[PDB]
Amino acid sequence: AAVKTLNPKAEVARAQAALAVNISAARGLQDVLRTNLGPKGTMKMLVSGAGDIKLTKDGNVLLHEMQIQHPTASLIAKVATAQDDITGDGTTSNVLIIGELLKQADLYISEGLHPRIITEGFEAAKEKALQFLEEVKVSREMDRETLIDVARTSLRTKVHAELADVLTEAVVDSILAIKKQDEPIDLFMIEIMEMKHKSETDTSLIRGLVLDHGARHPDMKKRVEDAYILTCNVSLEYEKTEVNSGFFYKSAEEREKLVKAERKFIEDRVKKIIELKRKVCGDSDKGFVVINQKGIDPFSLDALSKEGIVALRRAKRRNMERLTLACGGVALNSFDDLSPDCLGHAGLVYEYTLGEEKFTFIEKCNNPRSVTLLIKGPNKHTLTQIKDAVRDGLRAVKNAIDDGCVVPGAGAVEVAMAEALIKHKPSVKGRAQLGVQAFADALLIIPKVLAQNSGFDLQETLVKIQAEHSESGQLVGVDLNTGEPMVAAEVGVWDNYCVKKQLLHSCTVIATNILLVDEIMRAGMS
Amino acid sequence: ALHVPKAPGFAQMLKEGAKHFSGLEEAVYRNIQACKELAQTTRTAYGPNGMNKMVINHLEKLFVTNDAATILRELEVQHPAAKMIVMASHMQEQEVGDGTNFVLVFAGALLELAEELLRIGLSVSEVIEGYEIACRKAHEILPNLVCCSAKNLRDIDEVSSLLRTSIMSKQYGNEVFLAKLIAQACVSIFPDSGHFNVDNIRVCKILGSGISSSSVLHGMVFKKETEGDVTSVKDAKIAVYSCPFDGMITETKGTVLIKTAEELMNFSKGEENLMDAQVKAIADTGANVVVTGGKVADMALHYANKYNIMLVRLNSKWDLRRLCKTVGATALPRLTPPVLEEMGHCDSVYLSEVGDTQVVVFKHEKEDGAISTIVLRGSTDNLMDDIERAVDDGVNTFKVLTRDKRLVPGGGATEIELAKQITSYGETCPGLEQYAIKKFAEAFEAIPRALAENSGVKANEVISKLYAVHQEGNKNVGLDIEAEVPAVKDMLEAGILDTYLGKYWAIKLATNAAVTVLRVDQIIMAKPA
Amino acid sequence: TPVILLKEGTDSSQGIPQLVSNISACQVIAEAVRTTLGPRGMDKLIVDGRGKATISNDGATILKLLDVVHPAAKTLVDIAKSQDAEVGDGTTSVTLLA
Amino acid sequence: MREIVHIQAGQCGNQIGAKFWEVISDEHGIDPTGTYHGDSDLQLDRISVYYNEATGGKYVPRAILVDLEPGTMDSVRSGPFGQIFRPDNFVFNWAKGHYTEGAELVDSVLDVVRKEAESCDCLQGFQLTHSLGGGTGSGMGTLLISKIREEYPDRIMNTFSVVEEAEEEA
Ligand SMILES: Nc1ncnc2c1ncn2[C@@H]1O[C@H](COP(=O)(O)OP(=O)(O)O)[C@@H](O)[C@H]1O
Ligand SMILES: Nc1ncnc2c1ncn2[C@@H]1O[C@H](COP(=O)(O)OP(=O)(O)O)[C@@H](O)[C@H]1O
Ligand SMILES: [Mg+2]
Ligand SMILES: [Mg+2]
Ligand SMILES: [Mg+2]
Repeated sequence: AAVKTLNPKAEVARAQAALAVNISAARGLQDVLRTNLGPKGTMKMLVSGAGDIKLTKDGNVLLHEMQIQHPTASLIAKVATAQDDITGDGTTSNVLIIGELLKQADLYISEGLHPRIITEGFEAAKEKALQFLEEVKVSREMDRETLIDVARTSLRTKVHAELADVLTEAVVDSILAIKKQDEPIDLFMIEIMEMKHKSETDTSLIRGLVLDHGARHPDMKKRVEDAYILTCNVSLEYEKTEVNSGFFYKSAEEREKLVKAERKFIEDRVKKIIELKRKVCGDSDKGFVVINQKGIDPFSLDALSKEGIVALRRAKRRNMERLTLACGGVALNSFDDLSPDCLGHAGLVYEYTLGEEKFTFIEKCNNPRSVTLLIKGPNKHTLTQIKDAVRDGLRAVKNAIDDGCVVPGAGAVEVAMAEALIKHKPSVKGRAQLGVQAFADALLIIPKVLAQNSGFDLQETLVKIQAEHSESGQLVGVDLNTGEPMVAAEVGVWDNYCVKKQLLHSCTVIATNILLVDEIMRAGMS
Repeated sequence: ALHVPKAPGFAQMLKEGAKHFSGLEEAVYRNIQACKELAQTTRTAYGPNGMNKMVINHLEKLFVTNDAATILRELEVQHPAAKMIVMASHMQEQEVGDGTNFVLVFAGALLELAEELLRIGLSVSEVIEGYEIACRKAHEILPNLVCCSAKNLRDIDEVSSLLRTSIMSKQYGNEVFLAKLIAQACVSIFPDSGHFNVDNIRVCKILGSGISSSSVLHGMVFKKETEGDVTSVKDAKIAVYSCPFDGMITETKGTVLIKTAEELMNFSKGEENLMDAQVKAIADTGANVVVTGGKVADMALHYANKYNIMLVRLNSKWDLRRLCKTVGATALPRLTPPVLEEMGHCDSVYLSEVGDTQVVVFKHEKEDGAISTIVLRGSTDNLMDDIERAVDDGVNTFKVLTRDKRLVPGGGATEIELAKQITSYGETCPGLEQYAIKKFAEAFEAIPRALAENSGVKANEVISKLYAVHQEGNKNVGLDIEAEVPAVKDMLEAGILDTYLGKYWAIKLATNAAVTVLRVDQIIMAKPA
Repeated sequence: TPVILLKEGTDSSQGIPQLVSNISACQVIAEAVRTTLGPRGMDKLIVDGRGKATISNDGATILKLLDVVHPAAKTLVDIAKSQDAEVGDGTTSVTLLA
Repeated sequence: MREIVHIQAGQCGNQIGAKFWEVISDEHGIDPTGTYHGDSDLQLDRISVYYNEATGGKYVPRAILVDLEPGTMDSVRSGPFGQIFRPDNFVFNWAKGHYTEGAELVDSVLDVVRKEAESCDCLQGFQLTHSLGGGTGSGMGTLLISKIREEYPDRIMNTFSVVEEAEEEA
């Protein structure tokens, strides 16, 4: 080879070897990932080098935690990561369709064809499939029942039915509760918290906020029944001047005077807070809660506790916006313009203790625009799995709201596109008909895999499914408990339109780019 | 010869040192073996007749105990399935505090029984659904067996009789004495409100005489020494400070600057006079003893000795809070004479010696107080640690009794009744889940079987007699330990009871762990680092 | 066999043999201070790593100077220390009795 | 008082920090299991500047451990004095997409340091120990100093960085 004569330590794979390597890697990935698809898929256990345990079924986690050092695997993993971070679902189908496309392409390439013909066929088939998908979709009003169906369909594929029924209502309620009829949905306004006890069927939604820290002074009250809330990020610790400074005294009395005088700056702010509290909560009937993003000295803590104030220090930055949205106050960086209009209201504040950890609950807000999902369970891996499922469900519901349309599922759409493309292909001129046929056969992988996982015969089941949808123009999918054809829309199986669109685009682009590689070379520095 | 090169695909793309197991033969049947072996490891430490076990950890520290949680914590496990079982046991210990061996026995039995169903043909899903149905039925059945609920949690004899069993399961012979001690200690600090904090019972160990010389004290003891000349006070008014017992200085860097000689000659005299004034101002309020959390100065100690003030320095940042709770004082972050509300009151404060140990004692006559302490005397640190663990289990049992008042019979009666009723229910269910339900029912005999084996009798005769006597309608009959011939005894009359909540949580967690282990299909391990 | 339960290097021993072994080790521990009892008892000389010598007739001191690492044997050292701390005399008799 | 918290980054940085914590522990009365044997009060005067005392008398260091490898932290844990660190004070492929790599790692580090600074009363600074010329010290350390400064732009940040014929008239 030319490269070897210049760099004897280089590695190279030429025309046919490169294609063989790429096809082999893609098939190897899909052979492992094909067992995740559908609600009937099995669970994989992953153990790291540190000894941790992770039970999972999601495609992205499996891809990024399975031990592999292949370049094609790296490319496919990057594509799956982009899919995940944009849409939130469809990671496994990406790999399945890419692998099937490469296999079907190699099937015809092995008989002397050139990859460019299959590439043109792929492009034409993609255009036709997008045109068909644009018309197959169903536009609805996106009411609570439709959202419940979509969320249940998206969540049933990760956990069992008993927990999925619990999670669906919480996810839908949170999404609806943080929604206004404009200004597209902004996450980070739903907080995910996990507490390790009280088995997962106790996972709930709180119309308020939960903070993972509590009061630090022993004498502070543990429960407030009607609370004014102050939110701030001003510092109540001792502060040193920016320029270098030092005290020069002459006697012990002067030292005492200086010691007393070095605290007035913070004592002034504490006095301002105390005066506002006494102005607002005249009698001992209400309560006062302070949340600060910065530290609080023990002297300030004692001064506040002497008047019945519940103070929390060093909260996180996003809680500054969350508390404002929920309670309805103003986050302020100075006490120069303090007034009751800067306060918020909360109907209940209390505290819980879990051994070495402490939690604070703010509850009974009037009209909260921010809520919290409280995850519970007896295992760290259980909590992680539930967190991933909740992410999936929230993303699915948000995408369903953002789009005006939803699509029938369970392979009906794949069957319909295959049928349409088969009839379209005679119109094409040349040998691109082979590429169109390969694209259709690749699209027919999802119902096959679903039937295989459910435990039926792939060929017979697909033949029955295609036997229907041709004598009746209905959209027909696979029933996973009987193997018979069914109608997805009537049963209640739904899928996202944006997910399918993105999946088609990404799979076609990656397959086309992979098929055109001429050689693989490693000739740089080691 | 020739070689089998590799399989194309994942087998070639796998990293070096990684492991990939798949299928029933390579994953499930090995996980069941690991869990069964782990259960067999600790099976022999169950019941009153359980034998102690000696474990040395990686730091050459010696443990002697028969507590399942401690044994599992000190062992180091490399197998993930046993790791999940261990976490289930630890969660049970955190939630209740007793029943950490029942979980292991139940999970091992459930898995070893599901193995033969998988062998004869049933799939994993049908086993899982049967187990879940059986668990729900067991939780429904359980309340009807409740008998002899707790009546008064402020009666010493009733509390001792309720707490006897959970201590007798670890210290066979000393259970009466330990129950009396723990009952006194727990009843002392139980408020009017139901709130009972476990942390309010302190344990102090002094090397010396035998266990029978242990005692309970209404107050606090510290293994410290008095810093001053005064050693005893007969009616103590206590001041508590968090700052060091010294003249304070600026937070910013300071410097004494002098331009004449009079200032140089007067500085130290002024400082000494100021310190004397502060100390006398503190002493004028009537304080006898000053407790500080930080450094003391020589001049401050000199003046405190001059004015007859007892000075004690304790330093944990938590012992100070506990002492404040005990006496009724509030820690002061600045050195100022206290106000009456900030002033604590204790009857006796003194320094004593027990078995080559100098201690400082704050003692009350009040039978309630705020906290109490248990002083243990033993001839070996390991023995004292074991007695400490028994005391902890007794305290946890008292707290659980505070949470819920219901009791159920023990020594196998509840398990036999549950097994019989679950078998009767599973007889009438048509389908392929009846086998799983019957196996779940059969798994309950492992507890009486283990008790009989540890006792040293024939388990088959014990189980047959239990079934025969339960067929006549006697729901409170269980294994007899004292007899040398396998026999049965009425548990309600003998007072062998145990809490309802513990059984509930144990069954729930064991079933969840078993089904979670059964749900795994294939395993991917990275190389250890 | 493919994946083992505990870490490699773990040692376990159960049943009558290990109990008999513990009984045997306690005999050696008692033999260490046997001849230091009574008005006609001798004393022992112990040399440590640094060459410093200790001549003693006290049972607790001798047992402390011995570097015992047997888990069953350590109990006889513990009881001797307890007796010394509690009453201050009788450190050999308790070990011999045990 | 005057609490200081510590950050360890990289393999060599983690090793250096482990050595420093070991030696300071032997200097104080702290032992590997987290209890106290020291006989001099001067070993306990300023123990709170470096340690948090848990309920029960145990002490834990005020340290944070970070590396982009599942083997360095495990090696530290396996090595002596590695069990005294709190189990949740650990942060753990190299380059995914996301348009920015390490954004979740830096957020996890910020959350952990916030939780650690919550416990202390009047903290004053951060001691950062990392490689300087290394890739983790320049690129993968995606201006972590800048992120810390933005989070707390009032406290000190002390870093231990590894080191002619024409000469006529005018
Ligand atoms: N109850 C159901 N019956 C038939 N098909 C289903 C059902 N629930 C989900 N599916 C199908 O499973 C497919 C894959 O979903 P899933 O297995 O969660 O992985 P991903 O969503 O990442 O592709 C979806 O296309 C959906 O149509
Ligand atoms: N006197 C007794 N006679 C018969 N069984 C007893 C007696 N005391 C306790 N038990 C039984 O011992 C069983 C287990 O207790 P134990 O050995 O302490 O382990 P754990 O309580 O952690 O499961 C309980 O189910 C109880 O029924
Ligand atoms: Mg999905
Ligand atoms: Mg018990
Ligand atoms: Mg003598």
